Amino acid sequence: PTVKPPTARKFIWTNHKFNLSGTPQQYVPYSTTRKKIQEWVPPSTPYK
Amino acid sequence: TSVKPIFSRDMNEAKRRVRELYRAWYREVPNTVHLFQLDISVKQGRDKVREMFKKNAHITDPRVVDLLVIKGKMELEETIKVWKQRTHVMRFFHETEAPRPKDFLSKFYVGHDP
Amino acid sequence: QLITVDEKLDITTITGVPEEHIKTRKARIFVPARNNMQSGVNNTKKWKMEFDTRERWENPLMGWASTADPLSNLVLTFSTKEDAVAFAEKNGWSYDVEERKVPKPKSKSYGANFSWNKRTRVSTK
Amino acid sequence: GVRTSPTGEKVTHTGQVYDDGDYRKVRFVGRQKEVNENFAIDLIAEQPVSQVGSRVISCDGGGGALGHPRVYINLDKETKTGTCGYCGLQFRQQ
Amino acid sequence: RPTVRPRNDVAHKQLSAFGEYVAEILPKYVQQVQVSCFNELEICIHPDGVIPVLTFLRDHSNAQFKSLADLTAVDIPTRQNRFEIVYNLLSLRFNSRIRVKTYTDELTPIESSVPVYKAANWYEREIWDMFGVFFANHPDLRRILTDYGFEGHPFRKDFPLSGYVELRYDDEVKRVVAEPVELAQEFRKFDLNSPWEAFPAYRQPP
Amino acid sequence: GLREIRIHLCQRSPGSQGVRDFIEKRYVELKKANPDLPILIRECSDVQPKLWARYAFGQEKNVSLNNFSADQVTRALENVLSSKA
Amino acid sequence: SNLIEVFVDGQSVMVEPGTTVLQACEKVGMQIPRFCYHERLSVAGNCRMCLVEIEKAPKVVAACAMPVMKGWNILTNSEKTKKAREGVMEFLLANHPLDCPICDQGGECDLQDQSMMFGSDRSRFLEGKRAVEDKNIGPLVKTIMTRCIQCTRCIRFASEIAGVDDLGTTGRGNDMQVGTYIEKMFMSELSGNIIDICPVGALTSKPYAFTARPWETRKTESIDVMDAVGSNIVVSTRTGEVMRILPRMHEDINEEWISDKTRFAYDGLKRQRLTEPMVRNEKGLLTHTTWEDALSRVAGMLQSFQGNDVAAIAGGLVDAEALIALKDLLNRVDSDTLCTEEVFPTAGAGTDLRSNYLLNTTIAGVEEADVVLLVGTNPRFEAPLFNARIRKSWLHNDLKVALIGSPVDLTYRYDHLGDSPKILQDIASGSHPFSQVLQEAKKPMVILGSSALQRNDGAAILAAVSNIAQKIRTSSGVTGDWKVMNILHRIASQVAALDLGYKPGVEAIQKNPPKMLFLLGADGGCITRQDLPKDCFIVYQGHHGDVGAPIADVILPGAAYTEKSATYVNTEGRAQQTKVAVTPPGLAREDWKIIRALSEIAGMTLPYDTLDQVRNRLEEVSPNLVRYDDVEGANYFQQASELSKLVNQQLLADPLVPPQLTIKDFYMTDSISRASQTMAKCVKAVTE
Ligand code: SF4
Ligand code: SF4
Ligand code: FES
Ligand SMILES: [K+]
Ligand SMILES: [Zn+2]
Repeated sequence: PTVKPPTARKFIWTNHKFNLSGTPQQYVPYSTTRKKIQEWVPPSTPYK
Repeated sequence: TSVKPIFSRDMNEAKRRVRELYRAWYREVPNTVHLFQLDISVKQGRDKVREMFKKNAHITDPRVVDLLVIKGKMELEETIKVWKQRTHVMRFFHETEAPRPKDFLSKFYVGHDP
Repeated sequence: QLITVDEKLDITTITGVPEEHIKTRKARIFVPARNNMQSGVNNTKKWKMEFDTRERWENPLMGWASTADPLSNLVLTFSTKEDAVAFAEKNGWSYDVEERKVPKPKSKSYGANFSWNKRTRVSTK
Repeated sequence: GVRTSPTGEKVTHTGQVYDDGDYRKVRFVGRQKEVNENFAIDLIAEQPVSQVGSRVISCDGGGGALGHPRVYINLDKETKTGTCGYCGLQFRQQ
Repeated sequence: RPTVRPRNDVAHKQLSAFGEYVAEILPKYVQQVQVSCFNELEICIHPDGVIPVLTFLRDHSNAQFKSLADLTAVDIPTRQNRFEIVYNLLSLRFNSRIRVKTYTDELTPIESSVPVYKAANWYEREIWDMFGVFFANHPDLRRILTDYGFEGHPFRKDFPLSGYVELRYDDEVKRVVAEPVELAQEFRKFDLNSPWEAFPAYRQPP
Repeated sequence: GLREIRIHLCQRSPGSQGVRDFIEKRYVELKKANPDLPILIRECSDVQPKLWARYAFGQEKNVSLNNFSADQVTRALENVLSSKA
Repeated sequence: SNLIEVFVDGQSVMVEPGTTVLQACEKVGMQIPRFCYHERLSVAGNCRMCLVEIEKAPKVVAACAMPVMKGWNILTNSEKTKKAREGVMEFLLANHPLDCPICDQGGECDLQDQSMMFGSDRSRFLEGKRAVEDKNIGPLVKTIMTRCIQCTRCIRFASEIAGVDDLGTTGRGNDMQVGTYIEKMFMSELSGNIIDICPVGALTSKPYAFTARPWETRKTESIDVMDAVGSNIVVSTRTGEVMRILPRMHEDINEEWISDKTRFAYDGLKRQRLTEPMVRNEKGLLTHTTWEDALSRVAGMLQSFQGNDVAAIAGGLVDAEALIALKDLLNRVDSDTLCTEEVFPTAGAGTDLRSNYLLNTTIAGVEEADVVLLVGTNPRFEAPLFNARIRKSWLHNDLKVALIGSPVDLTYRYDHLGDSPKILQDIASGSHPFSQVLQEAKKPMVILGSSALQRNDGAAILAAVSNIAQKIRTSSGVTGDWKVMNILHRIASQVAALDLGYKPGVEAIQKNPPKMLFLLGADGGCITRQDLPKDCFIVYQGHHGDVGAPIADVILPGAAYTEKSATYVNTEGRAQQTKVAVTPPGLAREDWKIIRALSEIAGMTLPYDTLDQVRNRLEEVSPNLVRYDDVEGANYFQQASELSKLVNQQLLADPLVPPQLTIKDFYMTDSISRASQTMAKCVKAVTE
């Protein structure tokens, strides 16, 4: 890279990270989608 | 309605092979409980053998009975020859399976299945 | 040498299926409807057998669709509805058969687009 | 475009966030919620609209065969810009 | 034509002639004879003919199919006899291959071909294991590929892909146990067939 | 006592012919006499004709009308209309 | 005798004269490729994909439009035919955009697939492509018109099926564009069908956009419940979520169309759902609870009441299995107050005779009628697929249609006789000239809208309309087996409830206000707490929190029509069943199972434990309810008309005015479509 440097992009990490497994920086998986079904919320005033 | 037989030509002939298989299984349980160091009693093992035989009591096709005996003898051979391990023998007893609900109300409370 | 066997063919005891997935299932025997998004009719030639849909739930970790139904993906293909019914009968599944729906023959006439006195005349081409 | 919910969890670019009563956020306790901070919707918006002289322009996303399939964008409407369906670049007929 | 597989008419003619030859000599058993467009000869026989037909092809001076390349089954549920038994044979003398096919259902035994080819021993065990076809007079018929005590015949078209049970280690009983299968992600069924016919040459009459 | 009458019959089977005669001749007069009683007539092809009576608290009886004549149908109707099972 | 012999690749086939070349190929199982041809639209002949060689003829013919001649041999696989297909496909793809990855049609595209099967495998087009600007035609149909191949299917469908002449072509040659020219929205109750018939991704569903690919969807064949037509549908699901609704072809019901409410209201199933049992807490507010606790509270009250103190109302979307289960449960406490929200006059025969409340002619029978008299109905919005059948007979059979009621736009021209109910007497008396049309007619059809029977004088209107149909049958002008009298229902659950012996309307409840009321998906607000004693115990069972739920003491979450296998009977009396596409959300349960579970806890166990057993029960009450897809005839119109004359009732002076006069009134009619955000967008679009 001192002779053929990589192409620069604004989104490329400026700071490389090594393997973070076993540390508080480890990746934890989760679902990235929002709730699919909306439940009906009952009214907040008595009226039976 | 004219088919090739497997071993038996009628139910009486087939029912003989069933009885011979039952005796073989009956006499093998004590050695199975000892060889595999099972924690079940000999009575439990025989009670399990009888239960396995009884759920097939409604069969009236000799060819189906012949295959059940054929498969039952393979299972016995696997056991007597210790091809099975302890896990395989105890799989008949479903020890880690919790009791599923049988009545309508219990099934209704837990899920949608019939 | 052959023998005589008059009992109805029944193999439920030698197929290895657990009891739950024999008695409590409902097989549907049908010819799939044409996908309305396409005009091709080649997926409507054969009879199919599928089973009743059971619960799918969200996996707590990733949100993937989990299932406990071993038959959820099973789909068999048959030449005729007799073959499908025969298969369902010997496996002990209760079933529903829906009669094949064939598009009824239409009367087409390009000339009607320009009728002298009928409503079939088209206002645009 | 990362913002934090009232409970402090970062919201993803897909809008995902565990709500206040969700037990599932226990998975981040002692660890972290991985969130990418380069929101593409924000980055594409910064790109200037490209002024062209023709009614129809083509976009392949740049880089020739390293971009996307080449598509042609009609620029007759004057109210809005033409937007590439693959890469989001915008065009306008001067 | 660079992209088209060339035809071989000489081999097609030779195989067709031998197919009629076999059909003339064992009419008692031969039901159908066909040669494919890529020149593979198939003999379809009544299941009673397994031993006579295989013996003839192994031993006859104009056949000498001394090697059993493969023996397998195919499950076709729409057929009354759902299992198609396929023997693939090789003749080193005449540098030729032939395929013999018969059929059976769930309850009809097929005669074991171990007397003709010792190679058939394990192939028949595999067919029994994976399809449940019983071979009569086998020296030792039992499962070969599946776990001990495994129920069912997985290669049948109606056996579910992931099966009915799955295994895990249970600490309470200190052993591996089997339990009904639950999948964190269900296998996703895809409907891929195009609604437009691809091959007119194989169109079935309506 | 009585809460609901139901009559099942086929539209064309000869076994339902008597029920068909009863409906076309006597049902209208029956309905006039029992103005506030549900008499659910339900035709279905190839079904054996039947007479269902429902009493208080969901008790039901069913009488077969197969091959009955219009008179027997009348008789069966009178038996149900005088019961309190 | 009439048939002529033609040959398809040498195979003889006998066809009626006028059969096209394409149709003759169908007869031997050969499907000619096509784009512009649709068998339910007028022939166009413009795409040229159907060109086929005729043996000994130098010129290929357009198979879709060319009538087959005697002795012709149609070569469907000849070199000339194949090269013709390759050439046409090459032209179709020359300007087509490289959009497949971003285009929703991908994977179920007739352009893709016929390119794969009949086109070349490469391009020799070296120029730049056409690009066309997009048209906004409303919130339902997205347009990406650069994909349009100018097949004119959408134009023909709009003009012929929908009866709306807003789509057309502007310009000429390669610049010819499909659209409305001006800025106009294509808002029709059948508009969404142009998505299906557009062979390419030029017209696509806005709600569905980008969410799924065809190969990954599971298809569940079901039935629509948004009206009483009983349209057959396919519910596409993926990984446990309903993705979209598609028509399913049924020649005798909806053909291959569905209404926009049937197509797009499914997104209401994801909103305002009831997922847990709820009971009122000490402060009078609904709070989540277990099934055990919720049913114990309901069972306690049920055991403490009898007879007229217990009543039930069934809503519009309720299935037959639940209807009989609730009827059985209330009968076991000697309660017979099983009511529906939709009224049907009980005067005379009432619900004793099916023919009194059925569309006896059937939907397909409209095509055989010669005069249709519509009374007090707007079938365009009450039964869109039924109105489409009327227009089809109007278009092809020259059917004469007359209306009594508000002069709504029906998409075809009709004779407006007026909105006064008094016209029925004039026609029956013979003074009115239109009565002479009915006498001359051989197969007249008289249709009374159920929405008209919701008036206070519904019994009088039903009697008056029946009197007309009885005069027609007394005049001997009709065949004999042809049925004249018809009732056009608008509620999916109505006919099954009448079949089971429910009381139509909530009049019985208003006479004897019960102490315990069951609301089974009853969201019409017919009975509110003002009409009930101060302490009335209200149990709501349903799938949506809408009108009934907020007033209830106990909420039992039920299943929607996509989440159960349930029996619905359409306006003709045809029983059909849905299938489970996805299971009910949360703790919701199948509706008949809830009632069966409640019966056990209340010490009154119902005698059925499975879907098959409760369907055996339905057969005992009304045998037709288990004859799926069958239309069982109903007789005894003469006996019904006699009882109809026994009691005299006066027509009110009010004009007949249907509940839905314009498209804005069509989109929201039930709890599912009221919760649908797509339906709200449609309402906003057509009003603003
Ligand atoms: S319409 Fe068909 S061919 Fe055209 S971009 Fe869409 S998927 Fe591809
Ligand atoms: S928009 Fe679709 S249906 Fe209409 S002309 Fe274009 S391709 Fe045909
Ligand atoms: S399908 Fe015949 S020209 Fe278009
Ligand atoms: K489309
Ligand atoms: Zn781009």
